[PDB]
Amino acid sequence: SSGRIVQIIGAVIDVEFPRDAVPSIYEALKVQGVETTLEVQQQLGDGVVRSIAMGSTEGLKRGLNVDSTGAAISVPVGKATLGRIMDVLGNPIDEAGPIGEEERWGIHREAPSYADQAGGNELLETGIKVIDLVCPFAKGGKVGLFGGAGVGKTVNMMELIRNIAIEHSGYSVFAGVGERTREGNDFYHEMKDSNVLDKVALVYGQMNEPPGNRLRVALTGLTMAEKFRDEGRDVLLFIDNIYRYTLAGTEVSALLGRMPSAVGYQPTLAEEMGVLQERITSTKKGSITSIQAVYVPADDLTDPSPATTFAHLDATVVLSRDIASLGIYPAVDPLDSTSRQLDPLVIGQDHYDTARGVQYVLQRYKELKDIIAILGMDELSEADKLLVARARKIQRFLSQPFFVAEVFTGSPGKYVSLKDTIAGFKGILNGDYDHLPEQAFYMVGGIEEAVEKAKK
Amino acid sequence: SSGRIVQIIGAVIDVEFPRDAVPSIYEALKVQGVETTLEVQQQLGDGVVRSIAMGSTEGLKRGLNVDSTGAAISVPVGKATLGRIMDVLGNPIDEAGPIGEEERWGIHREAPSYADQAGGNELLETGIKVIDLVCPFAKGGKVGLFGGAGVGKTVNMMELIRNIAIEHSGYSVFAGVGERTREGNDFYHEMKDSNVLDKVALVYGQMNEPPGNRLRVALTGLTMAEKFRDEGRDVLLFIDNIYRYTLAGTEVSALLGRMPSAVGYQPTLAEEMGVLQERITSTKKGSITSIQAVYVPADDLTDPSPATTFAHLDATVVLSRDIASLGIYPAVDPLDSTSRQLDPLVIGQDHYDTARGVQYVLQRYKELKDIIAILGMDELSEADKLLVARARKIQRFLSQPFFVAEVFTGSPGKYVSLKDTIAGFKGILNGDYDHLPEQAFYMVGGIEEAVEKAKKL
Amino acid sequence: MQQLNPSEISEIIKGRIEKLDVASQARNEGTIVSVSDGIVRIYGLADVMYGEMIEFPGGVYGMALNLEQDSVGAVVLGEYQGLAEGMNAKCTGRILEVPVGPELLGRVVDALGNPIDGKGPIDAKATDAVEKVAPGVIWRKSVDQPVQTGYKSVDAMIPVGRGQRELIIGDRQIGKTALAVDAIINQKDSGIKCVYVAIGQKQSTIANVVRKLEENGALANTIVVAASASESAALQYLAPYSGCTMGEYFRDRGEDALIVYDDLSKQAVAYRQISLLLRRPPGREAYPGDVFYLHSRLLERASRVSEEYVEKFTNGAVTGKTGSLTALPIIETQAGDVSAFVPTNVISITDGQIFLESAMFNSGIRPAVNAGISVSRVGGAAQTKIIKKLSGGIRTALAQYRELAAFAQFASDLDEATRKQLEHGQRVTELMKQKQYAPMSIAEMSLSLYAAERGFLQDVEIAKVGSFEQALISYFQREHAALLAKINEKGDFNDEIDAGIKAGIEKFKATQ
Amino acid sequence: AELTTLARPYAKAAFEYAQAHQQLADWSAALGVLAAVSQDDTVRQLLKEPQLTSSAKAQSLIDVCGDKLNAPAQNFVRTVAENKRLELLPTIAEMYEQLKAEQEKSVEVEVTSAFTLSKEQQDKLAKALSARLSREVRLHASEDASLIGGVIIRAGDLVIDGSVRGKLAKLAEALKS
Ligand SMILES: Nc1ncnc2c1ncn2[C@@H]1O[C@H](COP(=O)(O)OP(=O)(O)OP(=O)(O)O)[C@@H](O)[C@H]1O
Ligand SMILES: Nc1ncnc2c1ncn2[C@@H]1O[C@H](COP(=O)(O)OP(=O)(O)O)[C@@H](O)[C@H]1O
Ligand SMILES: Nc1ncnc2c1ncn2[C@@H]1O[C@H](COP(=O)(O)OP(=O)(O)O)[C@@H](O)[C@H]1O
Ligand SMILES: [Mg+2]
Ligand SMILES: [Mg+2]
Ligand SMILES: [Mg+2]
Repeated sequence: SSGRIVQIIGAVIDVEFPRDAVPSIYEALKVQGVETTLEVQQQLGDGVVRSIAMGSTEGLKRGLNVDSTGAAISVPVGKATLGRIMDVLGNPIDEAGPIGEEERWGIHREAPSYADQAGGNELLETGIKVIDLVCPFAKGGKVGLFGGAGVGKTVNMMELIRNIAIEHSGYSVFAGVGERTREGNDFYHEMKDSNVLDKVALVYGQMNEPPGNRLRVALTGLTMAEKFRDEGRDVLLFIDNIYRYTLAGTEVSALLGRMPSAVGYQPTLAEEMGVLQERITSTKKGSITSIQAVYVPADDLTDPSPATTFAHLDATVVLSRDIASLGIYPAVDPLDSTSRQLDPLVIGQDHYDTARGVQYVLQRYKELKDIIAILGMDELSEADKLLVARARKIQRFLSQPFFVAEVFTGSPGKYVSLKDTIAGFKGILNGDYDHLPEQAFYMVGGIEEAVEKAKK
Repeated sequence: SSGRIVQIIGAVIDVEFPRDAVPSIYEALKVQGVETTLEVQQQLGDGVVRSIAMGSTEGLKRGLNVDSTGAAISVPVGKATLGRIMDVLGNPIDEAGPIGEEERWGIHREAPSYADQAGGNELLETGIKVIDLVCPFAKGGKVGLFGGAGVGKTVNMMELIRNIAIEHSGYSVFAGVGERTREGNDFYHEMKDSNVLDKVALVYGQMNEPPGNRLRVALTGLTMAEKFRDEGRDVLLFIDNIYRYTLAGTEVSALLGRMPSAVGYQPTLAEEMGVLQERITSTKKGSITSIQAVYVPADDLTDPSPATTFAHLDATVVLSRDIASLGIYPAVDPLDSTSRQLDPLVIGQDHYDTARGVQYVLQRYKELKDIIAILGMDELSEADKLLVARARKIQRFLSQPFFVAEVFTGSPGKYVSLKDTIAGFKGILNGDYDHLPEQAFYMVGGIEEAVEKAKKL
Repeated sequence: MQQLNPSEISEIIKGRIEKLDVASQARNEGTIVSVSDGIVRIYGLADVMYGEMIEFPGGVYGMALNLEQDSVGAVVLGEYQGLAEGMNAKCTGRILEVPVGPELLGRVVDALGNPIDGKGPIDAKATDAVEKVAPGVIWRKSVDQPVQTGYKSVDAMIPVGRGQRELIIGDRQIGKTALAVDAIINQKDSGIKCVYVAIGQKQSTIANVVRKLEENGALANTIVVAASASESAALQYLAPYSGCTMGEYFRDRGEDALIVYDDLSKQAVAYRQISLLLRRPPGREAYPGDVFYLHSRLLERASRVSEEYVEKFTNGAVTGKTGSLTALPIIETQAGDVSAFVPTNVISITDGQIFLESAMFNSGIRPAVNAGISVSRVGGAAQTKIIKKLSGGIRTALAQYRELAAFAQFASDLDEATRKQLEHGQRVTELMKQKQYAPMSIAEMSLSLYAAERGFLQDVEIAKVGSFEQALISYFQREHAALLAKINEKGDFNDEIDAGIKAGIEKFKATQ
Repeated sequence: AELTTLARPYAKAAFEYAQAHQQLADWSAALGVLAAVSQDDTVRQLLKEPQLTSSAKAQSLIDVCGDKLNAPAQNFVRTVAENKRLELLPTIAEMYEQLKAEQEKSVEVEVTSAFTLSKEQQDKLAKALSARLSREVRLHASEDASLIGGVIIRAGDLVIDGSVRGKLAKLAEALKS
């Protein structure tokens, strides 16, 4: 039956129902006049539910009549979502008519079971040298791109979309969670101009929205990817800022009556992260390859939101403000980026030995920073001087010009295969290019382009 | 008349009584049909008391009848406690039958008066070189052994129990407060094998017990030591972790309705520390020599719990994380540990100039370490080179093999006298061993053993 | 003038208008007032105990943790979102129990003991209590039998015995799970059964760990207990106690067991969530005050008990045998901050710890053990005789070598005792490196400790030490098989074994 | 919290019992006698004494009120006193009266005027207010020398200002701006 609004504090609305007609947890509700959707979070007792609005609450008053829909928030799924832009409720926002779907799915469901999990270590080549070297990816795996403000996260994801699109022929789901509306318009017009829009489904809940939309939009994009996975396909899922789901759970947490945890976060932080992240996996029916950008607040990696995010991922790419302040892009810290595919029974002994030697030379270069800053390079020993020289050539050769960064520089982008990366870093570590200057190793694709840049 | 349980939240239980029969503060209460005791902490009004269980709360329900005993928690005292292991309530937790005591005492008591105080200055030799050099103990004095997790407080306490309490003609009380059950069993079989157990009373409350046990077990051990002191005897008392008394007082504190103080502690921290520490002291009737090891959280001496324990002790021995991490044990920091008996009128002039010379040379080398770490050894003057070499030999000679640590080193332990320690450190300070390498002074004992080890390198 | 308590709701008050008597509802029955975030607040249930199971409709079970004056706070052992206000709740009269037995070996279960591997039902003949009190001080026997992890640095420097608790602490992704899983894999011929408990992990990581157990032949000796990241925080809090009860079945019958808790920090996060949602008052980093007690009631259950306790437990069926349970908790720190609350509590509970550091992990020392900060409280008591005799003083000499190697970085000339110390420390540092999934027996490690500590490595330069070690072990496996088997019987050492290893290494250095 | 927030489920439980058992005027007289007894100073001094139990406070209130309480009203007094909510007893009664005004479809309207209004004028304003509010209205007339003419109607939060003091304030705001 119908209830009445008794309390409005921000995004959180308390609705009183009759006692034989109290709606369940995660049930959608509709205000009778304005058609605002509410989603039930808590049952407080006394007939009263506490809910979060999926929209603006200005103009709402106490005493408004609220209907219950009997089910959760259900979004369209299937073939009809491709090429289309939708919001959190599944309504189209691209001015292109209704979605002609054949079925709708609720956005809340459980994780797949332990017996339905799928193992696999088949390598996915990205064309980027530092990513293929020190933290390699797998098909059906999970990628985090950690980093602070303005260090590159979106540029790297756009390059990873462009290079992972080469050898992939299935579908893709892109979810914008709490990021820039201008970035959504640019990516849609780029895919529409180059005719790849009909393989990709777009869901957007951006920084301009009330926090219920930002709290629930990644569930909608994951529900569409779960329908594509349960049809037996291989699908790509891209999520720009998963940190922005979490921060939306900050913004409603004290309004839901919760005591705060450490540094003001919600006390249910790891459970909301686990209930979202355990649905992203590949199963035995089909596979999901996922790339997620992860924001780091105030450049602090020991902040609890990235520190809970770290164990949910197969591959972790950590970006650094210091490496980008040296001018090196894509700005990956090679001593902080790990993956479980860096293992000699997956990639072979040669690639693993080259990656361990690169990490050894960069770690011993990192240990000499204060003594190089105070007394200089001249009072090192001779093998230390040779290792600092090879370390600066390794640090310059880890940078790469990108195809999506052609607007920033004018230099053309490069695709480097894995074999050329292993051979070039092996040739730097063995001493084959000790006669080259270090600025010839900067912003080239192969080691042969460093050989041609040295004669200039 | 009896009350009824109205609330169980964790270790804290609220009981409602009739208004003419409210139990007093620190009255023991017996729950009917379950073997659990409650101690009254607060009177909340309207007949309700708030209490802490002295057992597990798994078998408790609301509505259970609770009787009042009319007194505090009373434990057995006398020489029937010798050779036995008891818990916080005084029940035997060995399997040797009942304690046949003739007197029971309540565990809550006033401190002795200002007119009752008596302080001597008799020296107590330990046989550990750094402790005999920089922190000399006093008979009927109080000793702290500060230190973090893993730096050697229990091994140092076992070496002091071996070198003091075995040849002691009087009685001893050991109080295990919130520590490991394995160490408690290990110590019981060590005193049983050495035929020493008949002079020592053991009182144990381990770290897996409810917070009420860990909150009062040190009061139980101190009550038996107070009976032995007020009989006119000279008593030893060893507490392996006095910090666990504090930490359990953390655990109940905000469930008792207290707002928290700084670094998450109880606001009654210094008063609960002073109520326990002011009863340990020696009086005009008898003497108590107490050795307490104090846990330091995360090696921070400016944490409020060790910083409140620092004023209560006569002799403070501070163990460093850095020195134990260089492989040097007993790992006493010789610049951070002082004693009230480090006086020229107590130990003599010669002992005092040897200890201050060692501390001056080590404080100088503490300022020269990063300079040798950046530029190297050759960039100093000649007196700096001689002082750095004499200081590294002083830092290796402070180490000692122990009898209780032979399971960790593999090498047998040494007992070194005070005069051997003063003569050896004076011989290193005067430059009488400037020709020996620094590795000759590591884990040897007397200065003659350093000379014998230098011929084997 | 306080706020409204959860029993101040008008059906309850109108109930009291209709009949004032408390016997309108039975003392073993109640009704749901409120559901929020896995917390169910219930009016009634007047005979409930702390930790008692509560039956809800639909097969859902819960556990009562707050017993207030007017209301009961309960946490749901499963999904909570199907529960509703006005449902009837029942006291079962029972505390939570799990299946125990040797039938759980080879199986992957959840925190309640239901199987999740799809391999059928578990035919366990026995159940036992999840929350239990650890055995007293008179019923224990001192730790004196070895547990071999297969690693040179652990079995030589920080040894683990039967009944000891050894922590594995360190930063993220530097090999904590690798050490614990390889210590499980090395028990496949030892007689010690194994329990691995995964708290807060993702499910694919759990299935990768179970396939890495199955590839190395160790899955049939191991119970796996899983409480993953999308499960309820109550099951994540109760999973180490349930796996501990499953390990303690073998301890109580005179047999030996080993258990890994792969994240106790995530169990502290789950208990912090349950304590904040029950509105218990917080402390440092918003953790509850009883959180040290949360670990200390767990890790004290790992113990070695005497023969008299085993004869009392089995009623004379098992005589003359001790039982043990060895624990390996694992704690994640945040950029080397050991001053946080939960790492300070867990270092303070265990019988020693193994510290792993990120810098030596990046510098190629792959087991990454900091020998200056790591320690064993049982020591040489937890070792065999040949390993105790050959490993005596290695750890403190390596700590003195890390002091001396940073002291003499820019020294122009040093004495002979200093040059000898630095050269010996460089070879022992290179000898302690070891690959993942390659265990070593007692005989191979004693060949390596004989070669380092008797000075057979002083002519071997540093980049050849690992090759020398593998070639010397291959030479004793071709030429002295009865000697390596005789060392591998018990770990014995006398003069004849000493002369045989000395002649074998002297002939290896002569001819190879 | 506010007094109405705490007093809401007691008044809702009493209204649902009195609507289910057809005892609306009995509970309205009982809660009026209970509110007026609990606001007298001697009873208020007795209800704040610390040595009395809640059962003795409920027994003293039941023995004072006597024949104005039936047995479920006495059960209601024991339920209020056991939850320590006796100071809420005026507010509970007020909220009960509001619930009964929504059940009988009536509204209590206060009308203030500059001069005395006759029965024809009150019946005229009551009929206009009954047409607007779709409820039976009950007017309560009062005098005010601050108004120079007209009436002011107050019905809950609804204020209709027909006085010339408000038109003078509108003219002052219109000419000041
Ligand atoms: N001895 C070793 N030799 C080589 N590689 C090793 C060794 N030990 C561990 N590794 C590698 O180190 C990486 C990290 O190890 P592991 O996953 O066990 O770390 P962890 O600290 O438990 O991580 P998490 O944060 O997932 O709990 C793995 O890829 C593993 O293969
Ligand atoms: N590969 C790159 N080459 C050149 N400039 C780059 C590159 N990546 C990032 N930048 C610079 O950094 C800015 C921020 O990048 P962006 O991906 O938007 O960061 P984030 O997502 O971390 O906020 C870019 O607009 C550009 O100026
Ligand atoms: N004197 C010593 N000689 C050798 N090893 C020692 C010595 N003292 C401590 N250790 C080592 O350090 C460990 C920790 O010592 P312990 O006394 O248990 O520390 P604490 O009581 O301060 O926590 C010992 O078990 C042993 O391995
Ligand atoms: Mg961005
Ligand atoms: Mg200790
Ligand atoms: Mg792990």
